[PDB]
Amino acid sequence: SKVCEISGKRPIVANSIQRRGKAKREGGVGKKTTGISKRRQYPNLQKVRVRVAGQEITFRVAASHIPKVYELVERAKGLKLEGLSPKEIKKELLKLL
Amino acid sequence: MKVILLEPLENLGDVGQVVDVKPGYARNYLLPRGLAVLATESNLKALEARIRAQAKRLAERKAEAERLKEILENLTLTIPVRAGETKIYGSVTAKDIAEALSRQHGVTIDPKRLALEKPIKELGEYVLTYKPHPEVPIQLKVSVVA
RNA sequence: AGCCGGUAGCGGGCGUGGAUCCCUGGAUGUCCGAAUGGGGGAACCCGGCCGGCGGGAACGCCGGUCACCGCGCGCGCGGGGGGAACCUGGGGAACUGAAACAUCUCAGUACCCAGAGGAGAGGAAAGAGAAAUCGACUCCCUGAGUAGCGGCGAGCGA
RNA sequence: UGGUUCGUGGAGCCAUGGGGGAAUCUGGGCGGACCACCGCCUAAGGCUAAGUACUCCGGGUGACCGAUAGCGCACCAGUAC
RNA sequence: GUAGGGAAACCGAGUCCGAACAGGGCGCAGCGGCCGCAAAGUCCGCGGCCGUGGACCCGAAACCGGGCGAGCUAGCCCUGGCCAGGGUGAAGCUGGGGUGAGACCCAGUGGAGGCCCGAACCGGUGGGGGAUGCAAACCCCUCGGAUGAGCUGGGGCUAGGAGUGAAAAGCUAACCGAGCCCGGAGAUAGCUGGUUCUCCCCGAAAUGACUUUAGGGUCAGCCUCAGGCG
RNA sequence: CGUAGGGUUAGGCGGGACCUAAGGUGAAGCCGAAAGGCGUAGCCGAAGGGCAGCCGGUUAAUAUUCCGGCCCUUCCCGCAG
RNA sequence: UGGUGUUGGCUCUUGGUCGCGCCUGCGUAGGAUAGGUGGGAGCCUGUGAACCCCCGCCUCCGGGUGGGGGGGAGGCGCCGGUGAAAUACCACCCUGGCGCGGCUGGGGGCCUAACCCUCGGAUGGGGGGACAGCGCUUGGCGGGCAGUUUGACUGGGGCGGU
RNA sequence: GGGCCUGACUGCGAGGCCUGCAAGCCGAGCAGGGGCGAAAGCCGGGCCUAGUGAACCGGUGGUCCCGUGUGGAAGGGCCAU
RNA sequence: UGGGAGAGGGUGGUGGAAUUCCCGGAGUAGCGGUGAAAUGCGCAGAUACCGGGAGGAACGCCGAUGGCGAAGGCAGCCAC
RNA sequence: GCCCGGAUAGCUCAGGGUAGAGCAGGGGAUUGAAAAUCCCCGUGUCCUUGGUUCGAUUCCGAGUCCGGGCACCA
Ligand SMILES: [Mg+2]
Ligand SMILES: [Mg+2]
Ligand SMILES: [Mg+2]
Ligand SMILES: [Mg+2]
Ligand SMILES: [Mg+2]
Ligand SMILES: [Mg+2]
Ligand SMILES: [Mg+2]
Ligand SMILES: [Mg+2]
Ligand SMILES: [Mg+2]
Ligand SMILES: [Mg+2]
Ligand SMILES: [Mg+2]
Ligand SMILES: [Mg+2]
Ligand SMILES: [Mg+2]
Ligand SMILES: [Mg+2]
Ligand SMILES: [Mg+2]
Ligand SMILES: [Mg+2]
Ligand SMILES: [Mg+2]
Ligand SMILES: [Mg+2]
Ligand SMILES: [Mg+2]
Ligand SMILES: [Mg+2]
Ligand SMILES: [Mg+2]
Ligand SMILES: [Mg+2]
Ligand SMILES: [Mg+2]
Ligand SMILES: [Mg+2]
Ligand SMILES: [Mg+2]
Ligand SMILES: [Mg+2]
Ligand SMILES: [Mg+2]
Ligand SMILES: [Mg+2]
Ligand SMILES: [Mg+2]
Ligand SMILES: [Mg+2]
Ligand SMILES: [Mg+2]
Ligand SMILES: [Mg+2]
Ligand SMILES: [Mg+2]
Ligand SMILES: [Mg+2]
Ligand SMILES: [Mg+2]
Ligand SMILES: [Mg+2]
Ligand SMILES: [Mg+2]
Ligand SMILES: [Mg+2]
Ligand SMILES: [Mg+2]
Ligand SMILES: [Mg+2]
Ligand SMILES: [Mg+2]
Ligand SMILES: [Mg+2]
Ligand SMILES: [Mg+2]
Ligand SMILES: [Mg+2]
Ligand SMILES: [Mg+2]
Ligand SMILES: [Mg+2]
Ligand SMILES: [Mg+2]
Ligand SMILES: [Mg+2]
Ligand SMILES: [Mg+2]
Ligand SMILES: [Mg+2]
Ligand SMILES: [Mg+2]
Ligand SMILES: [Mg+2]
Ligand SMILES: [Mg+2]
Ligand SMILES: [Mg+2]
Ligand SMILES: [Mg+2]
Ligand SMILES: [Mg+2]
Ligand SMILES: [Mg+2]
Ligand SMILES: [Mg+2]
Ligand SMILES: [Mg+2]
Ligand SMILES: [Mg+2]
Ligand SMILES: [Mg+2]
Ligand SMILES: [Mg+2]
Ligand SMILES: [Mg+2]
Ligand SMILES: [Mg+2]
Ligand SMILES: [Mg+2]
Ligand SMILES: [Mg+2]
Ligand SMILES: [Mg+2]
Ligand SMILES: [Mg+2]
Ligand SMILES: [Mg+2]
Ligand SMILES: [Mg+2]
Ligand SMILES: [Mg+2]
Ligand SMILES: [Mg+2]
Ligand SMILES: [Mg+2]
Ligand SMILES: [Mg+2]
Ligand SMILES: [Mg+2]
Ligand SMILES: [Mg+2]
Ligand SMILES: [Mg+2]
Ligand SMILES: [Mg+2]
Ligand SMILES: [Mg+2]
Ligand SMILES: [Mg+2]
Ligand SMILES: [Mg+2]
Ligand SMILES: [Mg+2]
Ligand SMILES: [Mg+2]
Ligand SMILES: [Mg+2]
Ligand SMILES: [Mg+2]
Ligand SMILES: [Mg+2]
Ligand SMILES: [Mg+2]
Ligand SMILES: [Mg+2]
Ligand SMILES: [Mg+2]
Ligand SMILES: [Mg+2]
Ligand SMILES: [Mg+2]
Ligand SMILES: [Mg+2]
Ligand SMILES: [Mg+2]
Ligand SMILES: [Mg+2]
Ligand SMILES: [Mg+2]
Ligand SMILES: [Mg+2]
Ligand SMILES: [Mg+2]
Ligand SMILES: [Mg+2]
Ligand SMILES: [Mg+2]
Ligand SMILES: [Mg+2]
Ligand SMILES: [Mg+2]
Ligand SMILES: [Mg+2]
Ligand SMILES: [Mg+2]
Ligand SMILES: [Mg+2]
Ligand SMILES: [Mg+2]
Ligand SMILES: [Mg+2]
Ligand SMILES: [Mg+2]
Ligand SMILES: [Mg+2]
Ligand SMILES: [Mg+2]
Ligand SMILES: [Mg+2]
Ligand SMILES: [Mg+2]
Ligand SMILES: [Mg+2]
Ligand SMILES: [Mg+2]
Ligand SMILES: [Mg+2]
Ligand SMILES: [Mg+2]
Ligand SMILES: [Mg+2]
Ligand SMILES: [Mg+2]
Ligand SMILES: [Mg+2]
Ligand SMILES: [Mg+2]
Ligand SMILES: [Mg+2]
Ligand SMILES: [Mg+2]
Ligand SMILES: [Mg+2]
Ligand SMILES: [Mg+2]
Ligand SMILES: [Mg+2]
Ligand SMILES: [Mg+2]
Ligand SMILES: [Mg+2]
Ligand SMILES: [Mg+2]
Ligand SMILES: [Mg+2]
Ligand SMILES: [Mg+2]
Ligand SMILES: [Mg+2]
Ligand SMILES: [Mg+2]
Ligand SMILES: [Mg+2]
Ligand SMILES: [Mg+2]
Ligand SMILES: [Mg+2]
Ligand SMILES: [Mg+2]
Ligand SMILES: [Mg+2]
Ligand SMILES: [Mg+2]
Ligand SMILES: [Mg+2]
Ligand SMILES: [Mg+2]
Ligand SMILES: [Mg+2]
Ligand SMILES: [Mg+2]
Ligand SMILES: [Mg+2]
Ligand SMILES: [Mg+2]
Ligand SMILES: [Mg+2]
Ligand SMILES: [Mg+2]
Ligand SMILES: [Mg+2]
Ligand SMILES: [Mg+2]
Ligand SMILES: [Mg+2]
Ligand SMILES: [Mg+2]
Ligand SMILES: [Mg+2]
Ligand SMILES: [Mg+2]
Ligand SMILES: [Mg+2]
Ligand SMILES: [Mg+2]
Ligand SMILES: [Mg+2]
Ligand SMILES: [Mg+2]
Ligand SMILES: [Mg+2]
Ligand SMILES: [Mg+2]
Ligand SMILES: [Mg+2]
Ligand SMILES: [Mg+2]
Ligand SMILES: [Mg+2]
Ligand SMILES: [Mg+2]
Ligand SMILES: [Mg+2]
Ligand SMILES: [Mg+2]
Ligand SMILES: [Mg+2]
Ligand SMILES: [Mg+2]
Ligand SMILES: [Mg+2]
Ligand SMILES: [Mg+2]
Ligand SMILES: [Mg+2]
Ligand SMILES: [Mg+2]
Ligand SMILES: [Mg+2]
Ligand SMILES: [Mg+2]
Ligand SMILES: [Mg+2]
Ligand SMILES: [Mg+2]
Ligand SMILES: [Mg+2]
Ligand SMILES: [Mg+2]
Ligand SMILES: [Mg+2]
Ligand SMILES: [Mg+2]
Ligand SMILES: [Mg+2]
Ligand SMILES: [Mg+2]
Ligand SMILES: [Mg+2]
Ligand SMILES: [Mg+2]
Ligand SMILES: [Mg+2]
Ligand SMILES: [Mg+2]
Ligand SMILES: [Mg+2]
Ligand SMILES: [Mg+2]
Ligand SMILES: [Mg+2]
Ligand SMILES: [Mg+2]
Ligand SMILES: [Mg+2]
Ligand SMILES: [Mg+2]
Ligand SMILES: [Mg+2]
Ligand SMILES: [Mg+2]
Ligand SMILES: [Mg+2]
Ligand SMILES: [Mg+2]
Ligand SMILES: [Mg+2]
Ligand SMILES: [Mg+2]
Ligand SMILES: [Mg+2]
Ligand SMILES: [Mg+2]
Ligand SMILES: [Mg+2]
Ligand SMILES: [Mg+2]
Ligand SMILES: [Mg+2]
Ligand SMILES: [Mg+2]
Ligand SMILES: [Mg+2]
Ligand SMILES: [Mg+2]
Ligand SMILES: [Mg+2]
Ligand SMILES: [Mg+2]
Ligand SMILES: [Mg+2]
Ligand SMILES: [Mg+2]
Ligand SMILES: [Mg+2]
Ligand SMILES: [Mg+2]
Ligand SMILES: [Mg+2]
Ligand SMILES: [Mg+2]
Ligand SMILES: [Mg+2]
Ligand SMILES: [Mg+2]
Ligand SMILES: [Mg+2]
Ligand SMILES: [Mg+2]
Ligand SMILES: [Mg+2]
Ligand SMILES: [Mg+2]
Ligand SMILES: [Mg+2]
Ligand SMILES: [Mg+2]
Ligand SMILES: [Mg+2]
Ligand SMILES: [Mg+2]
Ligand SMILES: [Mg+2]
Ligand SMILES: [Mg+2]
Ligand SMILES: [Mg+2]
Ligand SMILES: [Mg+2]
Ligand SMILES: [Mg+2]
Ligand SMILES: [Mg+2]
Ligand SMILES: [Mg+2]
Ligand SMILES: [Mg+2]
Ligand SMILES: [Mg+2]
Ligand SMILES: [Mg+2]
Ligand SMILES: [Mg+2]
Ligand SMILES: [Mg+2]
Ligand SMILES: [Mg+2]
Ligand SMILES: [Mg+2]
Ligand SMILES: [Mg+2]
Ligand SMILES: [Mg+2]
Ligand SMILES: [Mg+2]
Ligand SMILES: [Mg+2]
Ligand SMILES: [Mg+2]
Ligand SMILES: [Mg+2]
Ligand SMILES: [Mg+2]
Ligand SMILES: [Mg+2]
Ligand SMILES: [Mg+2]
Ligand SMILES: [Mg+2]
Ligand SMILES: [Mg+2]
Ligand SMILES: [Mg+2]
Ligand SMILES: [Mg+2]
Ligand SMILES: [Mg+2]
Ligand SMILES: [Mg+2]
Ligand SMILES: [Mg+2]
Ligand SMILES: [Mg+2]
Ligand SMILES: [Mg+2]
Ligand SMILES: [Mg+2]
Ligand SMILES: [Mg+2]
Repeated sequence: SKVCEISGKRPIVANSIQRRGKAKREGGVGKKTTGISKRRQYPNLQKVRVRVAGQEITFRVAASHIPKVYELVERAKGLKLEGLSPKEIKKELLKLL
Repeated sequence: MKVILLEPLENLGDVGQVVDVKPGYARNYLLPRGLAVLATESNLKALEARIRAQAKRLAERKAEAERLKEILENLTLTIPVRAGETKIYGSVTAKDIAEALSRQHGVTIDPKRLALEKPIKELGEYVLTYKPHPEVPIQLKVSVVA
């Protein structure tokens, strides 16, 4: 999953740490690491289809910023978006960010 | 998620009412069907702007009726008709009463807004209910003489 | 005061009316190349449009123009690619060391990619941290192999 | 999860992929868990010379080399092969 | 450097353990007549050795990163081409016989087949030769296939823990149980080799303990030098 | 082999100004930290399709190319139907 | 593979905890169905009692109880008999019930609109459907792959022994 | 064999044995508070020599030594195991 | 020529009883089986009961000491 | 170490107001026998202790012993 079009969130590299043993705070000798290896954390990307100026527009957006899409639909009402291509409607909508 | 209902709805609320719904219900049903709008602050006071504009246009009309109530219960419409002792030869109709009201006292009146089914055929003194807007019914004392 | 590059020779020329030569600006600048009319096995091939040339309509040649993307209300402006090291960002090993080895080390190094420029990053405190204190950031010395971190091992290190 | 000297540690701070999700100074973040007190600072917009790094290029200089040395190449070399 | 002792609070020529004024640990310190010299210590030079670096030089088999290769070879895709001549004689068909009708039998016709013999072409069975070759796989004789799961030209696709494989760990550009090139890189090598002028004095060890140690190390033993003692 | 001079002549032969095959590339569109990977059409791509020249002579050296003889194709313009 | 996000509508049946309501509680001794204690000589009844028809009921099968139709001066306590424990009323509670309300969590049926597939017709129709997919997180299986470890002495090494 | 007992002590320890290190061993005597004995005295386990495990990491009881601006706290140190 | 009886044969259809399995419901401590037992099945809900479904095989009564066929052999019902 | 539990007749399985049942055993009935079957009969500090209660299998606490289950291991 790529990139949130609203927030800019992209995949990040994170480590996966495998541990063993009883934590010191429970009276164990302590944790031991039996393996670190790289992995990726992805944004919770989802599709959002809205209809703006009689055209259908799809956003790829992280669940966190799903509300931010409809917020753009509101702010787009004061714009003269008729006749524009769906691709051009999106560009204008994203300009309000 | 708070929304502004744009129509009365099943066990939901009356039009203009601000209700809390699950976000999925708002995003994928109400909003795409114009049934409601998310209660953002922007169009949230646009609601009270209307609750203000209507409540100003209502109380106005409940005032422009009293400006006829007190101006009509403080007079009498006397109407002369050729009549034999009791019975009018012609009659006095709503339109007649209106025409006579604008005649003498200038007051203009919707005759269809006056409660009189059959045209009056008898001399005497009559009190006829006028309804220029409900909850402001006017009692017009009219006098058909000869 | 000599000159026509290395380069003498044949055969011919130029220079005190200032040549050759040196510096600056300009003109010309085939074809390929980001290569950008289209195609292509780079330096070849094939077109549209306006104008010209030939006897010229077919054919050919000459000049101009014609990619794509982004931004601004069809027209403009910009982008593309290159650069020894240096710089920032996105990714990122292993040999090796631990006299075996896995955490750890090597090292955020080598290297890949994107970007920038003569530098780049950083930068005007939601800072430091104990002084009733200081006062952006960067860079050098010192603080200090200190404080600490660490199969409290090898080592790492403000 | 990453960064930091900090390898889960009493683990704060700075950054953030996931979930939940405020307030506008009487608001908020920090002083190494946490609480009180006392202080420090004002996050979620951006720009900013100079001091710093490098050496394709120019010059200056060597208790630097002197043709098996010094650049791979003093010469028609990134050539011949 | 001028103060140390203590885990520390802390005390201080002391301090720590301790109930102790007990004991013990670790600490505490010039020559000759105020003047000279010498000395704490510290700074710079020089030399020996040690730590960190590739650290005396040369040498792996390997590991990792980024590229380059299917013009060899392996498989597949697209489009073309090639296989002299001879032999055997399936089905079917026709006719005859047969029967209630049939099955079926006979003859002719027919021309099937990972069929037969054999060139081209594709192979490589046995022997001989060759062995600083004509040749980093060749030559002679012999032998297998030769209408098929056949051979072959041209155009393409698939590759490095990956491809491809009628499977041999085969092949992937003349060495593949993990290609090649450049890079990390001077990897590491307790191993092997090598280590360059002269003279003078002294002169070992091959044992003990411990050691994932045993042909490697730490300490001791044994050699040497400087100062001291006598 | 060294030095020098000469030598390759096309509307019809082969390829291009024609077609498409695998495959490659690729408006639309899809996907991926970056680099890039896909992808219908379309475009590219041939030893496949398509398309008009045969015989003889000549040079030291080219010839279906030059010449000779006899044939043929497309494009442009015109006339006729 | 649990939780959660993307993820919504309507139903039905449930469980768990919280607060309130009304009870349920019968070994033997004895009026009878005696929770535990404490209080306490009065609770009551025209603010409908002693009897008849419906049951919610639970019954230990003897009974306890409520609201209804009955109903128009009556009740049961202290008194007591054997009790560890007196019976009325009140009150706080124990072990259980159900009734309501709360937070909830579980299942089951349906719906369509997210999401997915499909339809020469695409602001639509059909199918799947809040499942699947995908994000974050939990535990599990896991030579398919990866990095490695797999001791020394030894009349050669292994085996044996140590 | 019996009586009384807990020295199967606390705080130290001159001097030695052994020995590469690290360990292992013997130990008189002083102080505290005890046991036995009339006393001299003896007693810091066992006639003796095997019955064992460095460090790291953590547990527990005690101490109240450190406590990240301050008071606490988290977490360490020290003694014992 | 006109008649008759018949499980004579072959083909295609088709009906109800029973068994078994499957699903739903209702219900609980055993069911099964034998000379007697055991193995087996059952609280993961069997047996016994009701409703729904699937599938194969054989045709009760009529039926007889019967009928038909060369024999082997032929039995729900229907048509050819 | 911690959580969940047990202990009841020889064996085993159930359980505030009982000390139960089956299996093993004893006799009798039965057959030809082995049995099945039939009647009866036994065999307990209910682990110990302390308390709750009028009373203790029960309820609580503390030991013991054995079950379980869980984590850790320098
Ligand atoms: Mg993890
Ligand atoms: Mg602790
Ligand atoms: Mg760990
Ligand atoms: Mg650790
Ligand atoms: Mg991984
Ligand atoms: Mg998406
Ligand atoms: Mg959506
Ligand atoms: Mg929509
Ligand atoms: Mg979020
Ligand atoms: Mg959220
Ligand atoms: Mg009238
Ligand atoms: Mg000349
Ligand atoms: Mg001349
Ligand atoms: Mg002059
Ligand atoms: Mg002059
Ligand atoms: Mg001049
Ligand atoms: Mg110039
Ligand atoms: Mg071009
Ligand atoms: Mg091109
Ligand atoms: Mg022109
Ligand atoms: Mg001409
Ligand atoms: Mg012209
Ligand atoms: Mg022209
Ligand atoms: Mg042209
Ligand atoms: Mg042009
Ligand atoms: Mg580029
Ligand atoms: Mg650039
Ligand atoms: Mg960099
Ligand atoms: Mg970086
Ligand atoms: Mg980098
Ligand atoms: Mg990697
Ligand atoms: Mg690593
Ligand atoms: Mg490593
Ligand atoms: Mg390694
Ligand atoms: Mg190293
Ligand atoms: Mg190593
Ligand atoms: Mg090593
Ligand atoms: Mg190794
Ligand atoms: Mg390693
Ligand atoms: Mg590491
Ligand atoms: Mg290194
Ligand atoms: Mg590192
Ligand atoms: Mg570098
Ligand atoms: Mg500068
Ligand atoms: Mg700058
Ligand atoms: Mg500011
Ligand atoms: Mg500062
Ligand atoms: Mg200040
Ligand atoms: Mg300030
Ligand atoms: Mg300043
Ligand atoms: Mg210092
Ligand atoms: Mg560290
Ligand atoms: Mg380190
Ligand atoms: Mg570190
Ligand atoms: Mg580091
Ligand atoms: Mg730093
Ligand atoms: Mg760090
Ligand atoms: Mg960290
Ligand atoms: Mg870290
Ligand atoms: Mg930290
Ligand atoms: Mg934070
Ligand atoms: Mg976050
Ligand atoms: Mg404030
Ligand atoms: Mg606040
Ligand atoms: Mg903060
Ligand atoms: Mg914070
Ligand atoms: Mg804080
Ligand atoms: Mg601070
Ligand atoms: Mg501050
Ligand atoms: Mg600020
Ligand atoms: Mg900021
Ligand atoms: Mg700047
Ligand atoms: Mg300035
Ligand atoms: Mg600067
Ligand atoms: Mg220079
Ligand atoms: Mg120079
Ligand atoms: Mg010199
Ligand atoms: Mg020299
Ligand atoms: Mg030379
Ligand atoms: Mg040289
Ligand atoms: Mg020389
Ligand atoms: Mg030299
Ligand atoms: Mg150079
Ligand atoms: Mg040079
Ligand atoms: Mg050289
Ligand atoms: Mg050279
Ligand atoms: Mg050359
Ligand atoms: Mg100290
Ligand atoms: Mg003390
Ligand atoms: Mg002393
Ligand atoms: Mg002392
Ligand atoms: Mg000195
Ligand atoms: Mg030396
Ligand atoms: Mg040394
Ligand atoms: Mg080095
Ligand atoms: Mg060295
Ligand atoms: Mg390796
Ligand atoms: Mg390896
Ligand atoms: Mg590679
Ligand atoms: Mg390649
Ligand atoms: Mg090939
Ligand atoms: Mg090939
Ligand atoms: Mg090829
Ligand atoms: Mg072919
Ligand atoms: Mg053939
Ligand atoms: Mg033939
Ligand atoms: Mg043949
Ligand atoms: Mg033949
Ligand atoms: Mg024949
Ligand atoms: Mg023949
Ligand atoms: Mg035949
Ligand atoms: Mg035929
Ligand atoms: Mg025939
Ligand atoms: Mg015949
Ligand atoms: Mg035949
Ligand atoms: Mg044949
Ligand atoms: Mg054959
Ligand atoms: Mg053959
Ligand atoms: Mg033959
Ligand atoms: Mg043969
Ligand atoms: Mg061959
Ligand atoms: Mg072969
Ligand atoms: Mg051979
Ligand atoms: Mg032979
Ligand atoms: Mg041979
Ligand atoms: Mg050979
Ligand atoms: Mg041969
Ligand atoms: Mg031959
Ligand atoms: Mg031969
Ligand atoms: Mg042959
Ligand atoms: Mg042959
Ligand atoms: Mg043949
Ligand atoms: Mg043959
Ligand atoms: Mg064939
Ligand atoms: Mg074939
Ligand atoms: Mg072929
Ligand atoms: Mg081929
Ligand atoms: Mg070939
Ligand atoms: Mg392939
Ligand atoms: Mg490939
Ligand atoms: Mg490989
Ligand atoms: Mg590789
Ligand atoms: Mg493979
Ligand atoms: Mg093969
Ligand atoms: Mg090669
Ligand atoms: Mg090669
Ligand atoms: Mg090869
Ligand atoms: Mg091989
Ligand atoms: Mg390998
Ligand atoms: Mg490898
Ligand atoms: Mg290799
Ligand atoms: Mg090769
Ligand atoms: Mg090579
Ligand atoms: Mg490279
Ligand atoms: Mg490099
Ligand atoms: Mg290295
Ligand atoms: Mg090295
Ligand atoms: Mg090397
Ligand atoms: Mg190695
Ligand atoms: Mg070695
Ligand atoms: Mg050597
Ligand atoms: Mg040597
Ligand atoms: Mg000497
Ligand atoms: Mg001597
Ligand atoms: Mg020795
Ligand atoms: Mg020895
Ligand atoms: Mg060894
Ligand atoms: Mg050995
Ligand atoms: Mg060995
Ligand atoms: Mg040797
Ligand atoms: Mg060795
Ligand atoms: Mg030594
Ligand atoms: Mg000696
Ligand atoms: Mg000596
Ligand atoms: Mg010495
Ligand atoms: Mg001496
Ligand atoms: Mg002497
Ligand atoms: Mg020649
Ligand atoms: Mg020629
Ligand atoms: Mg011609
Ligand atoms: Mg043309
Ligand atoms: Mg073409
Ligand atoms: Mg084409
Ligand atoms: Mg595009
Ligand atoms: Mg890709
Ligand atoms: Mg592509
Ligand atoms: Mg394609
Ligand atoms: Mg074309
Ligand atoms: Mg192409
Ligand atoms: Mg083409
Ligand atoms: Mg062609
Ligand atoms: Mg052709
Ligand atoms: Mg042609
Ligand atoms: Mg012809
Ligand atoms: Mg000719
Ligand atoms: Mg010729
Ligand atoms: Mg000819
Ligand atoms: Mg001709
Ligand atoms: Mg999951
Ligand atoms: Mg969910
Ligand atoms: Mg449904
Ligand atoms: Mg549903
Ligand atoms: Mg729908
Ligand atoms: Mg539907
Ligand atoms: Mg659709
Ligand atoms: Mg639809
Ligand atoms: Mg639908
Ligand atoms: Mg889901
Ligand atoms: Mg979770
Ligand atoms: Mg997992
Ligand atoms: Mg495994
Ligand atoms: Mg392995
Ligand atoms: Mg494997
Ligand atoms: Mg697997
Ligand atoms: Mg493997
Ligand atoms: Mg090992
Ligand atoms: Mg060995
Ligand atoms: Mg040996
Ligand atoms: Mg041996
Ligand atoms: Mg021996
Ligand atoms: Mg021997
Ligand atoms: Mg031997
Ligand atoms: Mg052994
Ligand atoms: Mg004795
Ligand atoms: Mg005794
Ligand atoms: Mg005594
Ligand atoms: Mg004592
Ligand atoms: Mg001593
Ligand atoms: Mg010693
Ligand atoms: Mg040692
Ligand atoms: Mg000992
Ligand atoms: Mg004493
Ligand atoms: Mg005494
Ligand atoms: Mg005494
Ligand atoms: Mg005494
Ligand atoms: Mg003593
Ligand atoms: Mg004794
Ligand atoms: Mg360790
Ligand atoms: Mg410790
Ligand atoms: Mg403690
Ligand atoms: Mg303190
Ligand atoms: Mg603090
Ligand atoms: Mg503090
Ligand atoms: Mg306080
Ligand atoms: Mg304090
Ligand atoms: Mg503490
Ligand atoms: Mg502590
Ligand atoms: Mg502690
Ligand atoms: Mg007949
Ligand atoms: Mg059932
Ligand atoms: Mg059973
Ligand atoms: Mg059962
Ligand atoms: Mg059950
Ligand atoms: Mg079936
Ligand atoms: Mg018969």
